[PDB]
Amino acid sequence: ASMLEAKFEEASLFKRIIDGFKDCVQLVNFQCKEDGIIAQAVDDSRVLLVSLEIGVEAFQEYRCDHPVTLGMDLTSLSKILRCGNNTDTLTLIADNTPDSIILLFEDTKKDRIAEYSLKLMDIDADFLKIEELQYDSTLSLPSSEFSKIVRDLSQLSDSINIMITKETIKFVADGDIGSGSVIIKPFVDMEHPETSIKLEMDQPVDLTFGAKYLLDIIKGSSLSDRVGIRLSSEAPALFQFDLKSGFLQFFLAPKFN
Amino acid sequence: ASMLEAKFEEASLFKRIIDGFKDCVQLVNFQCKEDGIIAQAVDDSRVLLVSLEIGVEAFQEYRCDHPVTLGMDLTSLSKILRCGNNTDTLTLIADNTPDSIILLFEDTKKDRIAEYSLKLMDIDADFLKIEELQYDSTLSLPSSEFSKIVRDLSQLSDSINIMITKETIKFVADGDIGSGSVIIKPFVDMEHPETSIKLEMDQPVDLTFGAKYLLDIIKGSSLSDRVGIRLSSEAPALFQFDLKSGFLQFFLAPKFND
Amino acid sequence: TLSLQLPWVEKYRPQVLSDIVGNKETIDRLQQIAKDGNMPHMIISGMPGIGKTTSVHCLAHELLGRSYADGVLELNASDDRGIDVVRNQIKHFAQKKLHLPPGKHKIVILDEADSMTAGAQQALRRTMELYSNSTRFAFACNQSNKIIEPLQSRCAILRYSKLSDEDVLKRLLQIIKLEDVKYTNDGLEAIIFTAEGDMRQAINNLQSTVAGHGLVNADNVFKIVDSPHPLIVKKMLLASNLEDSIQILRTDLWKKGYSSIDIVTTSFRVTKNLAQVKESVRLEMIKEIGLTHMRILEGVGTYLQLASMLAKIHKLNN
Amino acid sequence: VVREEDKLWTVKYAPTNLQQVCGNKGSVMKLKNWLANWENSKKNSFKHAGKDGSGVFRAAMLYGPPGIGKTTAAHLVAQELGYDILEQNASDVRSKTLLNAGVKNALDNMSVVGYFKHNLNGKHFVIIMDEVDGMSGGDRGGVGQLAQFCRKTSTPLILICNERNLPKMRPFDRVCLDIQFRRPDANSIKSRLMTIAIREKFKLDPNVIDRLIQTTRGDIRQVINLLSTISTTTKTINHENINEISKAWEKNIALKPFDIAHKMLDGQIYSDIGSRNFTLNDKIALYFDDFDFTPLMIQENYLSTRPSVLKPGQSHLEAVAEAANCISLGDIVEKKIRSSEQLWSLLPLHAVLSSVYPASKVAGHMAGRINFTAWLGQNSKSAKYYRLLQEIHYHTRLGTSTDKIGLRLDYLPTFRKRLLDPFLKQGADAISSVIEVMDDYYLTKEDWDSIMEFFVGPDVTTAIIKKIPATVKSGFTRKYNSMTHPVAIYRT
Amino acid sequence: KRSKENLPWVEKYRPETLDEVYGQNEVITTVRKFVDEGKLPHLLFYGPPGTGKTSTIVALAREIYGKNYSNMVLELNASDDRGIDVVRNQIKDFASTRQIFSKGFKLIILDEADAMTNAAQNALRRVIERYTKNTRFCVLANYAHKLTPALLSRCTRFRFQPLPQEAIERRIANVLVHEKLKLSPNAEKALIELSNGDMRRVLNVLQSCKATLDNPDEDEISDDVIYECCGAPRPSDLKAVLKSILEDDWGTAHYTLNKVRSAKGLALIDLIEGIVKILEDYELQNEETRVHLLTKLADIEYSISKGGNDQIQGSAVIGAIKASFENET
DNA sequence: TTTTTTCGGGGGGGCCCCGGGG
DNA sequence: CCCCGGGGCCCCCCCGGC
Ligand SMILES: Nc1ncnc2c1ncn2[C@@H]1O[C@H](COP(=O)(O)OP(=O)(O)OP(O)(O)=S)[C@@H](O)[C@H]1O
Ligand SMILES: Nc1ncnc2c1ncn2[C@@H]1O[C@H](COP(=O)(O)OP(=O)(O)OP(O)(O)=S)[C@@H](O)[C@H]1O
Ligand SMILES: Nc1ncnc2c1ncn2[C@@H]1O[C@H](COP(=O)(O)OP(=O)(O)OP(O)(O)=S)[C@@H](O)[C@H]1O
Ligand SMILES: [Mg+2]
Ligand SMILES: [Mg+2]
Ligand SMILES: [Mg+2]
Repeated sequence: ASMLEAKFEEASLFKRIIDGFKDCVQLVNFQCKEDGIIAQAVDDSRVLLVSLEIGVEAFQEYRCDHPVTLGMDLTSLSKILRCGNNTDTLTLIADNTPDSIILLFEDTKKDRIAEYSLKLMDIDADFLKIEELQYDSTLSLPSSEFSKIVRDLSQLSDSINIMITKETIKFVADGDIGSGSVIIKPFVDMEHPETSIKLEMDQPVDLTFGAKYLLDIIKGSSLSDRVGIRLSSEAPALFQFDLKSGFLQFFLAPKFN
Repeated sequence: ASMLEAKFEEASLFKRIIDGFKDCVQLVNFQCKEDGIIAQAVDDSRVLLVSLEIGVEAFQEYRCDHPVTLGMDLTSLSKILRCGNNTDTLTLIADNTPDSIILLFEDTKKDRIAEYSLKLMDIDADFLKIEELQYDSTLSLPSSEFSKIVRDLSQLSDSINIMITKETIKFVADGDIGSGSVIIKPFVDMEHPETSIKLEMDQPVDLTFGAKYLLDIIKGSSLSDRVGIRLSSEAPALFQFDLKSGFLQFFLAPKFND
Repeated sequence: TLSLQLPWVEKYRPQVLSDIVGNKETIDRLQQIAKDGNMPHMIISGMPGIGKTTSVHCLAHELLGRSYADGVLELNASDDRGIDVVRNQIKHFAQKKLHLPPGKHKIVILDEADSMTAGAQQALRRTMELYSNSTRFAFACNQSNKIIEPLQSRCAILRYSKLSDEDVLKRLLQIIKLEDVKYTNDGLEAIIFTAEGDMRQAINNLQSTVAGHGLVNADNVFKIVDSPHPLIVKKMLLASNLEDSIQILRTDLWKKGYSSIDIVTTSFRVTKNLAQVKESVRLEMIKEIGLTHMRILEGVGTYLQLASMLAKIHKLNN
Repeated sequence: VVREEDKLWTVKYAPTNLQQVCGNKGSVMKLKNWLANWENSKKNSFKHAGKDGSGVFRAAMLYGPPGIGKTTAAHLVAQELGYDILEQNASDVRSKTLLNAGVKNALDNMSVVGYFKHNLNGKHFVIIMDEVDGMSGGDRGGVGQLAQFCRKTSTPLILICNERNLPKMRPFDRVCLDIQFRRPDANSIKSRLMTIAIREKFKLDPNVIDRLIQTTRGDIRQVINLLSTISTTTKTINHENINEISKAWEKNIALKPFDIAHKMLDGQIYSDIGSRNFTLNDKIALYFDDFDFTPLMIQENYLSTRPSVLKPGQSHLEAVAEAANCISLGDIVEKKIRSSEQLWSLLPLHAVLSSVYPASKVAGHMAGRINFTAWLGQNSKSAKYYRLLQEIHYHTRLGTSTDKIGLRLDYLPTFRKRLLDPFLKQGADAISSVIEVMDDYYLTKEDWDSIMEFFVGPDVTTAIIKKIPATVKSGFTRKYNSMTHPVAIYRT
Repeated sequence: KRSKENLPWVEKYRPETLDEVYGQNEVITTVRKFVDEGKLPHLLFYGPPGTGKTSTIVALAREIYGKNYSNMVLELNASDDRGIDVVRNQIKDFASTRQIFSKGFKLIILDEADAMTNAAQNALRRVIERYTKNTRFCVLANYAHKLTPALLSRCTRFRFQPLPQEAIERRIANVLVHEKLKLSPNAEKALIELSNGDMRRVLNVLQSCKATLDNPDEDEISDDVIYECCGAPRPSDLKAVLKSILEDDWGTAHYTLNKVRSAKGLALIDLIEGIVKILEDYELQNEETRVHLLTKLADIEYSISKGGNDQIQGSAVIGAIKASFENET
């Protein structure tokens, strides 16, 4: 327990973060640097990419000397995490050339300590450098409204087309039960600023995505409170959900023209 | 209806007793005396032994002229016992040289009477005294905590190792995805005495048990609030749940280590 | 007495590749692989009691060592090996990260692989190709035709051959020296003859003879162990006079407790492998034996039917 | 990090460029031409044809024997022309439910990895469905779903399999381009084997490659594994040791129905010299290669050979008669085997009675081609006609006193004269009489057709019915439909 | 289940200890020595019906253990499902787990293993081999062709021969002493002859004979009682039938056969079997005679097994015998 | 150069619904 | 009071010798 010693202030945070993107990807690469933890994972469909950053601020006590890449299977990680207690201290331990990681569930009210070990998987997947992209349109709206709209449109069509233009956001779902369109516009309310809808558009754009991927993306909306949608000409939409220290970003690729 | 007439406080009691070990053994043999009912059942694998010792004080009335042995099938007994309500009184009736046991359900408030007779099975049982070995270690812990520990460690692997040492209890489980360990120490409390871990140790011990049998030995946690585990080296391990009147004991044979 | 002692077949199981007798080329090659590394995917085929599982285990042990616990996944017929097992547990083991010495890899030992469904074998194809840099696969089978050709193309074939008399004699003498057994050369010859090249059977027969009567001689060896009944059937079917064949069937098979079904099946097999007799005569004898077998399978099994079968065979061979 | 010395020779000395693949050059070029012009076909909506007729098929179906370079060729073509590969293998669940929730949602989606990696097709998808034949599912395996994808895919879908001629893959009959990869010849593989020999420091004479290749049935992977294993202790591969190596590593593939029939009906394996090389055990095992089709093939192909194993004075007719007698005995044994008793222990005997013995009497040289069993289709036809006869019989049970056999043999000849002859002789005016007769026996129009389909010999009605004037038949049908008719069985 | 006096003689006289098993001296001595020194291997008792395999293994288990062997052994038979799931789970847990009651090794008795499927036998291989340190397997069989070669190679084979005459006489004497019965020497000889090495047949026939006697206290079981209760032919009857068939005309032979059969309702199959046994001793000068006799009599036996016309069958027997012996000139 | 019958066992996919948690 | 995990049947698909 020398190289990597990290301690969550609350164990529930790690469980929620993992559950946020548990159904999106199968295997993950947690690269623990000296500055925090960064993870990149591509689903089996090879169409949705997931980035995750956790900073030192969220961590009560973090000590990592050398950078270590840990390949993990999210199913086993979820199994071990479920074996812990929500009102508990979770500690991640990694040692020299870790073939496995140690998850330590430790509490102060009682003296019960549970030390689980998870075997790491040799993940052969190069880190896809996520070059900064200046998306044409930026839409930020409360997670509740995004979830409501997408869930309502889920029963309509398997593919949803999103068009962004002047103070206007259209979500159209044309499936086997008909065609349904939802139109939203920006608004600023001092009573509920957190629910305010903000749109920043330079050139209107239109892109069609898959309903299932959007549903799986929103499934993790409980972690954050708003959405950070960014849309460009031919680039995946950046569904960014910001957490305490760091973020969780989805890069849902678009449908063919 | 001469030898045995035993009416329970409520049918729910006998139901709960039966559900505690109906998924472990198939054929049971009760031996009803003037002191109560005692049953011993051995699993098909010959790895788990269930012993029930219901007491006389668990019945509104209990009459038994002579010691009478009844061999029965747990599936059929449970199926018949599921044919009653939770607000009725269940009485067991047995006659001379029993060929069947009669289960009578009565509801005075609704004036409801239901009859059910189950044919007994000729089992030449040799009920074996549970010789209380000088167990190397004994402990008592809340049943919910034991259930949580076993259910967590079952997923990791199919075996659970219990190590008893100087004020320390180690539940370890090594599997395929990874390994897990839970360490608990004797904790005494006075604000809520119901929950506490007590340990009386003479020699240190270490025993491995199958997860499948432990997962069924914990279904009796609904029958009590605390569980007592007695462990001895290369000897059967005792898991006891104390009922309102009697007790339910599971004897589990430790696995071979070669 | 309630404390048994380990049988010699287990107490004297070879723990090194140099202690395995027979198949000198294959054993030497496995030793060279163990000393060098780069173990290839292999399928070891042969008859029972020759040392396939022993060789596989010895190779894995000598190759890994302290990493044997975490670098070996042994699955056999006693363990579930369905499609789900292949697609989850084996895949996880192959993907699992383990730091091994420079020239060592993880090992998956699928013992008795001939009892695996075609679907599981098909699902076992790509896992061996996309994870060959970390894990290697060793199969041990009796029938090599039960493994699908795509998998056979992915592994090196090691067809172990029947053990000879010299190898069995060498191993038996070594065990005798290590146990100080009083023996006669005739006893060892009888043990080898009755073992039919199966080392397990030879060792078991020797242990039984020593533990029952002591001195290992022809008389004591044959008192417990009976001569192979296939040879008796061959002798009965190759007799000149019907009287001699009937006498062999009577005093050597019927009164020894051998069932009629066993006798007819053994006769069918022996006639199938009776190279001395011409193919046509063998086919007619097989027809008669099949008629007798069909008669017996319907409940009419008696010495009279076997005598009639022998008479018909003699008429065919006249 | 992986030291090359610890890598398998198959992956170490593996093809790296599409040209490095030996043999089957035409197949590789055909695949490259098909996949390169995929976008052009998309622009044409896959309606126009091409020079090689590859512009209409939307998917590729690479196939061939094992260990020839199918998956390697597919991956090399996908990587060379420029595409992103989404490969699915037998280790992944390819059921219908997973397919709908899996690859289906990616057939018409962009490549996130393709864009974030950096060619117009570099960001496009190439779905390779390897080991199609290995999918164990008849109703829940989603093979028809794979065919649907091939029909409705927005990206090049390449399917790879080892054996095309199987019923399971009948859905892919004509919805895909059938590219054939064959066993590579020794000429091309000699260069690779010599290169590996020079690299790995062991001797391999030029005369040994052809024999080694024949040992493995042209499986380059198997030959490389052979070389790697033999080089462990013996560094010399010369003519002095070819026999032992080839005998120890001889490949044993199960012959297929046609090959089994051809081998079994040969007079060289039954000779006093050939019987030693090919023993009775070999023939009995050959029977078990396909124990459901071998007896039928033997029974179908035992009358089309010139024998060479006839005894002095025996003629062909006597030999075929003896073979037929033993075939009948084997049929009786087969009836015994597949019964309530489940007597499978008799299977070896059946092999001798139905396949080996009858062939041994008419063995020789084929006087034609090995024809497939005709009994299966005849049995299907018999079942169809029997069901039709049963329906007709139970439609007329209320006006007749007989069984179905009696109806076929006795009543139908007279019913024809009362139902069809009036049309031939009278014409349209007879429509009323035929309608009446069909009404007296609760006979439907479909029943009329089925009855007319039963007659054989000089009573065949196909040409006679086809010759009837169209007006009479049209009036008959219209009058029947315009009239109300009774019902025999009132299915409630 | 009142007492042992209300049980069939086959079960009332089941050997309790290993000293009550007769006719298997070699196997009994070997297994007793193995139990003494503690060198019990994996055993395979192969033998015909009613030779003392199940009794021998039960006695061995009771000798190793006490009277609580029932809970300390895993005995599985054809009446219980023994599929691959059973082998994988129940047998594996029993072999890999310690004894609840005692602190000794464990015994698994797979009686009637010939009825097990090939998959279960294949799965049993490594289960047997791995837990050999604390577990031993015993397999009881009547037919060996149903056992996989691997299982046969993994077990030490002991063959239970058909019970010789001497052991049968000793056990008959024991039963007579216990039941207070008298058996004539010729009755004993007939009983052993009809036994065919099976003690169950002997016990059942002896019980039937005791039933036949008016007062079993003083009356003696003569051969007449044996033939009456078994309804079997009398040796004099078989000899007379053969003599009439071989030395008289067709009418005389037919009349003699019909009279002998109608005297006590003798079955044709029993007469054919007895005549075959008698002719076995005959020294024929021509092989063709014996060949024809055997083939035709086997055909007649097969025809009788399916019923048919009995008079035609008897006439066929007579004609076949006459035609076969016509070649002895 | 193509394509069938029956019990029993085993495997593998599909729901269904009780129980338990929130 | 409502949702999710995971035991239990139900249905179908394929083998069967040495
Ligand atoms: N070549 C051998 N040299 C020495 N002992 C052998 C040899 N072969 C078999 N034995 C002995 O017999 C015992 C069993 O050998 P096994 O390895 O189990 O044979 P096997 O070929 O694997 O059996 P099968 O084919 O799975 S039925 C070993 O523990 C050895 O004691
Ligand atoms: N034409 C070839 N030239 C050189 N090597 C080949 C060739 N074909 C196969 N190999 C070698 O065998 C190895 C595996 O070939 P694959 O393409 O994977 O087999 P395949 O043709 O797809 O047949 P299956 O369905 O996998 S059995 C390659 O990595 C090569 O090393
Ligand atoms: N050696 C024997 N000595 C005395 N009685 C015997 C002997 N063998 C068989 N019997 C008698 O026949 C009865 C049956 O004996 P068993 O050994 O149990 O039969 P079994 O050999 O198991 O039959 P199979 O082989 O399964 S058909 C015993 O109860 C005895 O009464
Ligand atoms: Mg083995
Ligand atoms: Mg391939
Ligand atoms: Mg028995």
